[PDB]
Amino acid sequence: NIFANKIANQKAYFKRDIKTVHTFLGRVNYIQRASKFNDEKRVFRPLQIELSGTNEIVDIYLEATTYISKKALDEIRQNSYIFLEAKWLPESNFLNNPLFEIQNIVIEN
Amino acid sequence: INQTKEIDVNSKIVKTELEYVEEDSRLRKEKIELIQKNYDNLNAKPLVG
Amino acid sequence: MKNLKITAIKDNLIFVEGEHQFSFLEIIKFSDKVEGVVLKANDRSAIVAILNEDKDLNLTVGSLAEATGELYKIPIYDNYLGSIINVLGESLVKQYERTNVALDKKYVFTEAQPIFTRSAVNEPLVTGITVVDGVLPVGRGQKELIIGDRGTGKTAIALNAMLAQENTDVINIFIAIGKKRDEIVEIYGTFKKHNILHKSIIVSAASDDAVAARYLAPYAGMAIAEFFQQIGKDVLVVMDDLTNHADAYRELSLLAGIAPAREAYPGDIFYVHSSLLERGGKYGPEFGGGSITILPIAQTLAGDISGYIPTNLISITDGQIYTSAKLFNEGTRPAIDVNLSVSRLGSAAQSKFMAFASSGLKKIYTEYKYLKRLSSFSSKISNRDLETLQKGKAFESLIDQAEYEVIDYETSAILFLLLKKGFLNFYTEKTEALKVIIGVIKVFLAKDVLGRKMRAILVEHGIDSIVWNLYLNHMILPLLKYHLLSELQYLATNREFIKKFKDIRNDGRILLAYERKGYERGIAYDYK
Amino acid sequence: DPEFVASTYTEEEIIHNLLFKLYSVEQLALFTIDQLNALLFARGLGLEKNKVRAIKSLLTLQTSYEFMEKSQAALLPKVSFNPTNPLKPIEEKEFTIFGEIVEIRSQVYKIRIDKAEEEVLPKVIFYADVNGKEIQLEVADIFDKNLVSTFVLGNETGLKIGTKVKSKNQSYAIKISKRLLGRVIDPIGKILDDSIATPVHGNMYAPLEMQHDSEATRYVVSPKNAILETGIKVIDVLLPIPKGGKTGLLGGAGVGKTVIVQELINAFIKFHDGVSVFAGIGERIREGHELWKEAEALGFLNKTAFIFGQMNESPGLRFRSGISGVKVAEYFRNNLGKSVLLFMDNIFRYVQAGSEISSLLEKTPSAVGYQPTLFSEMGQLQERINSTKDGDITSIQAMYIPADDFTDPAAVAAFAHFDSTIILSRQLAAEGVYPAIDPLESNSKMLSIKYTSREHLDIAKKTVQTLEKTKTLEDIINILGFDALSEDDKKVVEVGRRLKWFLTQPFVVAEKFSGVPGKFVRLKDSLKGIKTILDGDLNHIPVSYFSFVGVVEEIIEKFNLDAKKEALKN
Ligand SMILES: Nc1ncnc2c1ncn2[C@@H]1O[C@H](COP(=O)(O)OP(=O)(O)OP(=O)(O)O)[C@@H](O)[C@H]1O
Ligand SMILES: Nc1ncnc2c1ncn2[C@@H]1O[C@H](COP(=O)(O)OP(=O)(O)O)[C@@H](O)[C@H]1O
Ligand SMILES: [Mg+2]
Ligand SMILES: [Mg+2]
Repeated sequence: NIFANKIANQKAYFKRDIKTVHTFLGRVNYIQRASKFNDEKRVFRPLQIELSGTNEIVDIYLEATTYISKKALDEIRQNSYIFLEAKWLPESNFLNNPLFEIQNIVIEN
Repeated sequence: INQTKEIDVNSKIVKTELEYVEEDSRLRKEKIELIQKNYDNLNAKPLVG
Repeated sequence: MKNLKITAIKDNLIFVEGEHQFSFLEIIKFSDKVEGVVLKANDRSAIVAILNEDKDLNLTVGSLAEATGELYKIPIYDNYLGSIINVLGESLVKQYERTNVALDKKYVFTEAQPIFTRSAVNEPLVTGITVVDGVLPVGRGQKELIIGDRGTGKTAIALNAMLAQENTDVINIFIAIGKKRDEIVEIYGTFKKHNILHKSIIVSAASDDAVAARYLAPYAGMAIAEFFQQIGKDVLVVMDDLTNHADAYRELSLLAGIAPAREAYPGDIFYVHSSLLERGGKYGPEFGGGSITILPIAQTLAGDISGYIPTNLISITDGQIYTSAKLFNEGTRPAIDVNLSVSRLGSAAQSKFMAFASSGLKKIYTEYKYLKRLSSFSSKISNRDLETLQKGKAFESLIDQAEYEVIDYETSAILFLLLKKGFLNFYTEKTEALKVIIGVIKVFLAKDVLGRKMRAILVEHGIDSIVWNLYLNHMILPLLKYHLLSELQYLATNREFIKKFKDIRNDGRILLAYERKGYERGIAYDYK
Repeated sequence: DPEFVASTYTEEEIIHNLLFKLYSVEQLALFTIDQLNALLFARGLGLEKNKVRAIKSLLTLQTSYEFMEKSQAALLPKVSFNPTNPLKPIEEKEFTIFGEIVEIRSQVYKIRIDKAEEEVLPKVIFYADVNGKEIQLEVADIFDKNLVSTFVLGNETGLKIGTKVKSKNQSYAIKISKRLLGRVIDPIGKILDDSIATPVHGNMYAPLEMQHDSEATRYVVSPKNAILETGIKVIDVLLPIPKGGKTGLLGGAGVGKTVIVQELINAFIKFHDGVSVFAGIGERIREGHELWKEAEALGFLNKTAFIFGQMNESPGLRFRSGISGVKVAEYFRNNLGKSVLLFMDNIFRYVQAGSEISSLLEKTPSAVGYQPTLFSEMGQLQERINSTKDGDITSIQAMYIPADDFTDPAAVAAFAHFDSTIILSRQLAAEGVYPAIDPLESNSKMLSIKYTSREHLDIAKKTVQTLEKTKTLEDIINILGFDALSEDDKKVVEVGRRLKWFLTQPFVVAEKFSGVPGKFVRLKDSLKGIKTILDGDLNHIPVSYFSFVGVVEEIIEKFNLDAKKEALKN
């Protein structure tokens, strides 16, 4: 099985609170390093996702604030396949691409 | 009236900082791709052909 | 059924009358929720101290009570993990759900296990603090006291030690004695944020709780720790703090008619704490095979170590970490005084690699302090003056550490060896340099396919000088050199940096491609 | 629908809502100095002696999101705060326990119960009627079924053997409502501001009952996350006050704590638009009368609820003042959803009253003769101040340290709860420096990166470092002379002197002593002024110009004016 070894590498993170989320499901074509902007307290990660079923390229940004959120964000590499649920953040009004916060995510590498 | 109005600092800081983060990341990714292609072009020729 | 009647309610104690075979600390039930413990009793009556309080239950003279005929035993439930409980087991804040099936019931005054059930303390306990892990080691089964003034960072040090067990399979128990509920909720939030909530319990007795609850909270915590130890688990217990426990015991004894002794404390205040702290240690395979590590906290007044309770507690534990107010005012965090701090276990509590790495650093630190306080004239002895003024300052820069920052044991050892080999001479008080080095080493030893094996070798076996030199020269130094030259501009012209890193292999071509692939800033071979 | 939206508002509500009216800059330019000053005083920003600066201050206050939110809500139909978990009043009972006094002493009386419909509970109140006057006795110890011991809440004159007493088997209760604002009472609810004793209209609540369904409810709290703005340069820059925490005011006698307390009351009521509760414990009669009169004069009396346990009252009555104040604050937060700033003075007297009550009831004294339940009682008082979904309860408590002995058990008990300590110095006051707050000794837990910016932390750290270094160098200056310093040391000393004198500020309440009008300085203005001073920009100005000003520009303007006058004089 090609996907047999991918099961042992699953990493799942979730929140027990339920908000309105944007669901992304696909491969990570390109992911950059992390930037610290709000007084070196947050983490900014630009993501390029090739979705599933349409194979279109979308660009998003991810924000991390806690230690566990940064740990979950650090698991995303190139060619990683993700089922990510992201809460929209109101800072996208000053951004070219939307800024999101990880609510639930499942990561396989 | 003229002397009263002045440039705000909160919204300016937020917007400026966000645009700086986006420009910095775009510039870094361009420089990374050019640097790597330079490394590839430095060690990419057959010895004998 | 009820067999006792309340006769008097004074001094916050209840005077039950009835004919029964009372025993010390026997649970007496006044309702299905409220119960107390017997302190003193005779052939016709007893004096009881309540542990609970109920709004709908109005205890009064003539009320009925049942003497259950059983000693005070704390029950163990599965949902203790990731929860705040009180001394009777009720879950004040919970993350999971209970099953109403008691896994065990532990007597609170369980006598300490005898000498033949013990073992030597030889396995490190990671506290996440470089100075503590390298100069003041803590072994699994040790009793280390954190003693100091108010607002100096004792609770921060204990929480840091309790955060470093995120991936070590060591249970955490935090007993709060007369603490504020705001701070306890904040600690719960920090536990959840730092991924150790599923591994930790918090026993709480607030400052306005019943005096019996505040007195018996540490014993209930120790009973839970003993339950966990009996199935071969390493338990790390923090008591915050034992001065409040001494005050609670004094209040309970004074209100019960016991005569005051030195400093108004009862006459047996030393026994109360010794029989409590002697329940920790390392036990043999036939008697559980686990360990219990205790980190009691004590507060001094303006540096007065010679206080009654602080000197009682120093003469019980295996060393002390003393937090200085002068260093805290000067801005040093964590403000730990190395001169007044001891660890009687010593290198016996360190791994072989850490013992090799941190050998003879306290002497160099004391020499540096002696020179700094007595420089006197500008006349200089030799280059050894610069040697000391360099290595001591490098060590001092290594001392500083952010709050809630966990620095791994092997990362600390590697930093010590780099310092001792002169690979930090270029430092000129640029915190980002050490931050970069620490992050690179941490990621390399945690995620790299070959770095993970290197870390396992460092943890298990004791390597010699030649193998360590090969390890440093052929993997660690190229990675450090590349990741330093790409972030610090002044390192290009730093004469010491070239003098030390000239012959190191350049690895920019591969680390570039690793960065462009989204890899972390320490992977050098691949992800395991 | 103006008629409909105004139909949901009482006339007093409209009067209050006239404050949150937006004024355009075109209109604002047309006001005079007198109208601008009236607007500033109404909005709590303090007097201003310049036109454009006053317009800028008014615009900055108006452009704030909270002010705009209030102004936008003021033109809408009234929305009522729905109280979740309100305070329930006491239940209606009858006098069910009857008895009489059988033993007398100083402050302690024994009661033997004859006709009881139910067994007596701890802490219940027995009422006695002597010469038409009502005396309350709180129960302490129940010796057996029909014999209890009690201590007086008030005055013990008129009690004797055989005085009949009756009880409802309930603890002491007081009448609480919104009408408590503007009135002065004692812990048990006796009127203290007029001889005819006009009653307070409200419901009877028991301050000793917390009304919690379970203990777990006491752990549903929100840890402090916000900083209260006071308008005082030193407090804002160096010692941020938590919102929902506790700040201690420490010092000897005459350092100036009460003036700070009055200033904070005024600033919270006017600028922050809230409700203030004052709880005096062991309050001197002269000081209480003076503070009441100045509260009436300065205009913050109608939004303050005063509780006074006087110095001459029995220790049992003095002990209950803090509990009554806490109960009033809990009512004003839970029932009305208003943030409350509770003031306590003096905590040392609360501890002393507790010790007195413990000693009177024949209990074994603890160390230094204090009560065995010292820390327990301090926790009981301080644990009901917190921050919940309904609002914030901020506490600012003044303490007296005897002989500057910070290791006294009362002080050690108090520091266990303080979230920010402000320590006053008698030497600094004697130098004429006011508010005479010691910046080096005091510290706040809210001066971190979790709550403040990088700029604020950097400015605070640099200020403290400069002040400590100049304090060190002043001794060298005094001994060896100002010439012995190096070139950098002279600049450091001058910057430190100007920094120290810039931290002084005139208060709007302290106009009685020096006659100087007060000022209100925002956090940004103080930060900018300190940043200007730290760079050495104003190093060409004599130090005497930096004393008792509001903002950095006032010194520059005064120096320029003096230089112009000097140039014209010759
Ligand atoms: N490494 C650190 N870096 C920065 N701040 C720190 C560090 N460690 C502790 N602090 C801060 O120091 C203060 C005191 O810490 P802490 O509450 O742990 O001390 P304590 O000795 O337990 O005090 P208390 O007398 O209040 O019980 C807190 O504001 C905390 O955030
Ligand atoms: N900001 C101030 N400006 C001028 N005088 C002050 C100020 N603060 C306090 N004082 C002085 O303090 C005296 C009253 O002391 P008080 O405020 O009762 O101090 P405490 O309550 O700490 O004993 C007054 O005579 C007054 O002159
Ligand atoms: Mg603490
Ligand atoms: Mg005063």
